[PDB]
Amino acid sequence: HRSPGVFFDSDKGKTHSSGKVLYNARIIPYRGSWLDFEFDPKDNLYVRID
DNA sequence: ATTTTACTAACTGATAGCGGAACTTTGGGACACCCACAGGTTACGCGAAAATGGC
Repeated sequence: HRSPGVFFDSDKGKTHSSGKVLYNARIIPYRGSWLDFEFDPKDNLYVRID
């Protein structure tokens, strides 16, 4: 399985019309909710809980 | 004279009905005081079409 912790990933420039490689960080625990920090194609940082 | 058969009456079993008591079944009640919930979740991805938002 995927180890608990924090993982930094990217969409590899395959979501938005241009390249604009979008970066995200996911905190995944053993038990509990998930935390997501993502960049939008406007260079703003957004948070998602679960 | 004897043997086979048709007729009849009695026995017996099935069955519908009833009695009645036990058994299952339904509805009501309980007066210290108690006063807003979960409840797991998700590492999908893609294309369309439908609903929102921007000025």
